[PDB]
Amino acid sequence: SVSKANVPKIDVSPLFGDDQAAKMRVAQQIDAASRDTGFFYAVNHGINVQRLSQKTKEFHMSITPEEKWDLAIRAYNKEHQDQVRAGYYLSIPGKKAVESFCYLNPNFTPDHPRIQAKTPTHEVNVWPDETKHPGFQDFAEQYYWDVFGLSSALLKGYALALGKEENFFARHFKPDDTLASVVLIRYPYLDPYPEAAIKTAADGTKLSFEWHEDVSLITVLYQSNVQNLQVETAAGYQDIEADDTGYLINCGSYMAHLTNNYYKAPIERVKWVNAERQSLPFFVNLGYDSVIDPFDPREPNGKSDREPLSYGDYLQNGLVSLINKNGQT
Ligand SMILES: CC(C)[C@@H](NC(=O)[C@H](CS)NC(=O)CCC[C@H](N)C(=O)O)C(=O)O
Ligand SMILES: [Fe+3]
Repeated sequence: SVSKANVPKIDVSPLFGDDQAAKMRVAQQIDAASRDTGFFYAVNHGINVQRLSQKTKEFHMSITPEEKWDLAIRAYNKEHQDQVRAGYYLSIPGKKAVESFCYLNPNFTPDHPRIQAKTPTHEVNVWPDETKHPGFQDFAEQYYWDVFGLSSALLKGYALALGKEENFFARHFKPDDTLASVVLIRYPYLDPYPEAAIKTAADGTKLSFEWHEDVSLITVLYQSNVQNLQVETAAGYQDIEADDTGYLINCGSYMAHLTNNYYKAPIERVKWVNAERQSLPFFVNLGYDSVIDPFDPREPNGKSDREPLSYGDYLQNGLVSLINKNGQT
């Protein structure tokens, strides 16, 4: 038997406004979900997710094997040593079904001082030819800023939920330095579906991606309408319902660190489903040198002995460890 996770739908629209009491009522709902299963759906978010899905499908379904090699990250193309994060993540027919395209802050250009300094985790995005993919780069860059704006509002809700002023997290989430990423993931329908691309969990469930905590402050995720995600609870994994009209939100392990685990990073995994679908996360990452002072809302004085952790170090280590543990995607 597999039970179903409680995933409340939260109208986040007050977080864009100036009704402070309405924002507190949003924050209470975020607090409740964050202390329960860890997930909620953000509704009335203001983003056109139909267009996001349409433009993403047009890209996934028209890009050619030649273009994938040309955009491939270093794990698939030794010529591209500077591409550890941004670029194309190839499928391997017969072995690996998933493929994806990841891009970073569009403000990371050769002029940017973090690029000049060669700081880890900063890279200049790579893009297909405009004539072969008309409008794609423009769509993808505008989406980055659209979901950045939603994420900033959500971070105001999380700050208020934890008893802080609304800019406690958002003040570190800035267009000039954010390490946030978008990933456009295609999970294909395949007939036959190669068993080599299916993992078996300890509890017997067939999986496409194994258990993990997210490497993020929060994760802001759109998926098409195919149920696949599960969250771990003490009584076992529970199914998270799909909703292709909203964004599924959860905290990452940076949030758990800084709240002394008061808002835990939920453990999630991806069930194997033989269905064509999209998984489009935005990982809300701060700047390379961002440090939030840990606290513990459970204590009257909010005191935590946890050491402040620089976001860049957290991200570099977390992305490597996730590849080591759950495979190169
Ligand atoms: C569960 C979804 C969010 C999605 N999983 C994922 O995106 C998984 C687990 S959160 N995330 C990752 O592998 C980290 C990608 C980091 C990215 N290349 C970057 O440089 O910033 C999936 O559908 O598999
Ligand atoms: Fe995850």
